[PDB]
Amino acid sequence: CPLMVKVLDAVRGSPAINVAVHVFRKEPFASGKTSESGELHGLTTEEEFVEGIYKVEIDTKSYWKALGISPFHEHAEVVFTANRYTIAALLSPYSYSTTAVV
Amino acid sequence: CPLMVKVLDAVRGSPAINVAVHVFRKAADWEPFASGKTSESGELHGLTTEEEFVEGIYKVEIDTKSYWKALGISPFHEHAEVVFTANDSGPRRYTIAALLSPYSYSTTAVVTNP
Amino acid sequence: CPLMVKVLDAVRGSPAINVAVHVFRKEPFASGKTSESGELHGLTTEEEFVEGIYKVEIDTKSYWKALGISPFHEHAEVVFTANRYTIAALLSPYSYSTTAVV
Amino acid sequence: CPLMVKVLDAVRGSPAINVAVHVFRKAADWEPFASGKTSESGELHGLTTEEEFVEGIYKVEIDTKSYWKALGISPFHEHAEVVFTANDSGPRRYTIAALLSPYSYSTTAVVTNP
Ligand SMILES: Cc1n[nH]c(C)c1-c1cccc2cccnc12
Ligand SMILES: Cc1n[nH]c(C)c1-c1cccc2cccnc12
Ligand SMILES: [Ca+2]
Ligand SMILES: [Ca+2]
Ligand SMILES: [Ca+2]
Ligand SMILES: [Ca+2]
Ligand SMILES: [Ca+2]
Ligand SMILES: [Ca+2]
Repeated sequence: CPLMVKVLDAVRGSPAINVAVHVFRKEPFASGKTSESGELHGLTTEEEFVEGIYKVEIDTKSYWKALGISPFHEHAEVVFTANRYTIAALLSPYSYSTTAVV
Repeated sequence: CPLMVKVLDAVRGSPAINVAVHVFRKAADWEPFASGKTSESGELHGLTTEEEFVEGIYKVEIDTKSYWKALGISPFHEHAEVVFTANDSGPRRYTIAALLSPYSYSTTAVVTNP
Repeated sequence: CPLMVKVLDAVRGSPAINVAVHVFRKEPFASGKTSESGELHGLTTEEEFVEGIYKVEIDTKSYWKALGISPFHEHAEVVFTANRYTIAALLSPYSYSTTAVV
Repeated sequence: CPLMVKVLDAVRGSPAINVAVHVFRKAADWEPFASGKTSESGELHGLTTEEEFVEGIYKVEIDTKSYWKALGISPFHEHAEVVFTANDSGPRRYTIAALLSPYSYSTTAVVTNP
């Protein structure tokens, strides 16, 4: 619904599957794992998702480790003010980029 | 210098000048560690020293919100926040590079064995 | 079908709508404009899209100009060997990133 | 130096060392212009001179394919290819920064008025 996360792997050129994503609000707010498409839907509802400051934390360290690759970061963490959001994240072992589509 | 940060601005085509950078450390058991502002080349040298930079989990937070607001631009992110374990197999030098846009950032690390 | 392009704007946090995308093969091969979602489907067919070397050129200069913003690049150009492809591009006035999902 | 290129490797956490960079120029009417390889810091200074770097449309191509293949990694892109108009309102200095991964790259420009 109102909040979606999508994660891609820049080394293998694939979606990042079964990655843990935790969302906090300024406080745990929503969480899940990415699908076979790298996407995570169903995180929250329009009633629950009010304006405020949110942190999306993607567990990139566990992802790389599962592949046998040593990663730099503990996570990709993404902190923004909410005022239809997709958080996109593009992962490499020593880098990440992230954007918001609103 | 064991921890350097370099920040560029994708909207202006320039270094990101005078952007605040805060570093925190999480101990084996989330403490302020060091902070500074980027120079006219967008670089921040002198945050810390070999003697102070111990093993741990470090968070580097770049104050993107203040930077964009001071330029008259609408920032999405509160800050850009790079979290990594440092020095776990021995002392290393770390450069944290960040490229900023109002609704996106990218960051990478360069790690060298002194 | 086999080739899709998606374009996002990192300054406004929106899809990049009505952007011209030209695809070449090593020679014009396919082209179109992005939709309201920043997406361009229907570029080619599975019969047409053989293994080879392709260039996706996104007309980022015309996009920024339409918004009243002076851009650095003439285009975002993306050259790869084909051997289900999404080319994703994330645009700012002086920067772009691009990835492939295969 | 009016045209500098800096390249980092997102897989290894290092500069991208000894990567070939070719520059071409399109005239008012797609000519080789200059070329070099990145240093041990991932930087390429000395591509050109004030006197040679005229107005025009320039293409900087970074040979990502050779670089990844030499490291035993599967590259998607043939090369990373930055195309821009230069010097149109007067001489400027340009830094082209690129961050490489096997299936992705990002690039930005820093533009300064000497
Ligand atoms: C976040 C990001 N960085 N560089 C690029 C390219 C992207 C990107 C662009 C377009 C669609 C996407 C979907 C998921 C993940 N990332 C993306
Ligand atoms: C972190 C990052 N994302 N996309 C690119 C391009 C860079 C980059 C590459 C090379 C040198 C740099 C120096 C400072 C900041 N960023 C960079
Ligand atoms: Ca909940
Ligand atoms: Ca200063
Ligand atoms: Ca240790
Ligand atoms: Ca065709
Ligand atoms: Ca050298
Ligand atoms: Ca002119």
